[PDB]
Amino acid sequence: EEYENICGSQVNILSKIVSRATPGLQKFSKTASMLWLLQQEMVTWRLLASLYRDRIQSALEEESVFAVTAVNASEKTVVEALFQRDSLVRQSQLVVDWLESIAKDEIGEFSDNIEFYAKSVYWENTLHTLKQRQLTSYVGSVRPLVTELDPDAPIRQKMPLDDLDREDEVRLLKYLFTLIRAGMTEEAQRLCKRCGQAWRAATLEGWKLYHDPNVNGGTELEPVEGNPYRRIWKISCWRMAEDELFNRYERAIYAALSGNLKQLLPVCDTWEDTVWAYFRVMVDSLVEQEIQTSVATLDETEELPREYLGANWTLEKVFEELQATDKKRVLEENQEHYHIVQKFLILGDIDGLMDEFSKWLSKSRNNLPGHLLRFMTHLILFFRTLGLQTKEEVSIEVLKTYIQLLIREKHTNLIAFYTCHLPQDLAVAQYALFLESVTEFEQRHHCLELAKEADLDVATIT
Amino acid sequence: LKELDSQLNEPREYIQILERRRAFSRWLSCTATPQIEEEVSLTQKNSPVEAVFSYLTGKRISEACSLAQQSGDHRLALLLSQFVGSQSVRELLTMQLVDWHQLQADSFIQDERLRIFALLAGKPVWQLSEKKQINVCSQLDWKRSLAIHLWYLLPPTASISRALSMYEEAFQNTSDSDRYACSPLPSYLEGSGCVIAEEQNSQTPLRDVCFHLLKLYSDRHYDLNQLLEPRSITADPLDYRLSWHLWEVLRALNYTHLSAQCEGVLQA
Repeated sequence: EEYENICGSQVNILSKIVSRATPGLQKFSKTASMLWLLQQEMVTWRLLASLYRDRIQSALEEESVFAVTAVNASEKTVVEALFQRDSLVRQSQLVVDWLESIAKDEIGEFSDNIEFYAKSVYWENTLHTLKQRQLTSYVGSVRPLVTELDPDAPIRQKMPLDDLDREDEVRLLKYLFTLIRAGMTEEAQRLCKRCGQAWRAATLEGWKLYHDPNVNGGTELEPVEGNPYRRIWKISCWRMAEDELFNRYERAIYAALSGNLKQLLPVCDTWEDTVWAYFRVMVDSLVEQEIQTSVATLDETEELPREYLGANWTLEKVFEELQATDKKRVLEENQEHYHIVQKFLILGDIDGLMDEFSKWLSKSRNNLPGHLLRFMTHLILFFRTLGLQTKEEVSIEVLKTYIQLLIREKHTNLIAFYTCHLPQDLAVAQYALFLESVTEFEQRHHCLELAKEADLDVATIT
Repeated sequence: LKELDSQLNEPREYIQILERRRAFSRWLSCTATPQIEEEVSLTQKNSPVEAVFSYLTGKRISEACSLAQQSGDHRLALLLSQFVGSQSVRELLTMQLVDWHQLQADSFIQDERLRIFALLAGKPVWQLSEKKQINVCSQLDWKRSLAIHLWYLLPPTASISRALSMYEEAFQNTSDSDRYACSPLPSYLEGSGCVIAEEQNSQTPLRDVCFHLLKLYSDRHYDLNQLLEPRSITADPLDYRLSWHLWEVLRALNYTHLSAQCEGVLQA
């Protein structure tokens, strides 16, 4: 959490330099690459800080949880039990929360800077045009438009708006999708409320799991939560996702709340958006599978689609489907260093991650980013601090590549700590191989006292 | 008999009030279906909006959503499916009606559709920019009017006694509000169009025997004379069949505040 605050502080500093560079000044290319490198590092520390906390808590609670399901449980309380029962669903949501937090930090303060053309009514220009066409003085051209002003009229009549409202609807629907893509669904509801779409603000509440606490016959009176027809509402939202007459962003909004990955991927235009689309639907699909196994509904005669109810999920599969995609951007981002680390930390596969570090060192040693060698070192120190095993020949050669960076980017001093993190034979041999370069007498004495501040075997070193 | 007698402990007063309301919340649908099923048979092919409203006046929300998906009114089906408890949607329609009235966009929507939006928003009457009023209980019987009070104008958790008092607050003369519920009659006077023009002799307005029994359950000292009078039961002042058999159940339930002239007139 302090490593994220250090990286986030330097991302803040570098952003407060790049935002002050004149566009096209080619000196700032390294400044922008350093900003993105430490931004991807910051969120990779965020990912580590969640998933390895869950995995250590689970491995301390698993002796104890002899749970019993209640015969009268609601959808909410089946899912409250699922998120205790199921570390695959729980870790999959921690990847959704993580990816939604990345999109949130790219939105920041900006929500209230959105100028629309409409400023007193919903569809104000089409409403004005209809109020003008009712006047017997209309010597205007009759552009085909809607004649009704419910929000289904464009799709029921198959007629357009005028293009000011048709810009504002397209502007608004991207901002609503961008807020839901950031977990800010309550801000998407507030933006709908702010744009006079209290109707679309209500549709953005229909996915909520059902609960009536009063079923247990309490001592005072409590509110009823959610939607007891959430299933019929998801079937209806899936129908709004698959007609080509709906906007790509409105289809994606209802898809991200009804499991329709197939209509969501048509808007997910980063690696993070594409991982998010798989994980967001994987949780929603596994939640529907536990609910439709535990909540015995009666006389419901429509199905949720068998492509989504019959969906087998694994973490490995999601990171094969992310390599079968046509989206060339995602195929190029799914080859960069932090996106590779993010795949392996999500899988929990430290064994393949150390073969990635070996596959990188064996090709690129002298050319690797200094902050990536700092990260690779501190991730190996984090795993060792948790007692987690690593391919120690590669761990030694990452540490030796880092000690060779630390000598050659220019620091001398910090080498002692990054050398006492080795077995004594190797700590002695690598600190001696450093001191075999030290000719300045004042620097010699200083580099012995820094070893005596680091519990090193100074006597076998010298 | 069925939901309380399953319980192997003395059932809490709250659970008794809850299941007595859940039973009456079936009675107020079963009393409405044959008129809704005729109304829909007539309206469906001319106005699906009135047919959808009629289903909602019997709590047939599944059939209302089904007819809205069949008519091409899919956002009405979405809106109706979400209304089954969610107070946030009630307050969002409360805002949306306040928007459309102030912005004079109300007069650009169907009055029949505004009647559905007012019902869902929990508004018994809505006041438009034209100075038109939409009364949600207009043209209905007392049972659907009292069911609107029990399902749309009150929370899931309130008592029958509050729905029945809000219904009585809706058909009397006050100093501060117009009548909007129908003053609401025996089943032979329903649908008749009879706005009773306040008969200038009859100081007690006629009501249904089922309303008189709901008063006697709410108040142990409520009148038995209007409860046992055949005009509360049938279109015939000579049919005492139910009147005598109701009294010879109330006498067994230890109600004793009938007059001996009134028992003598019933028995004779």
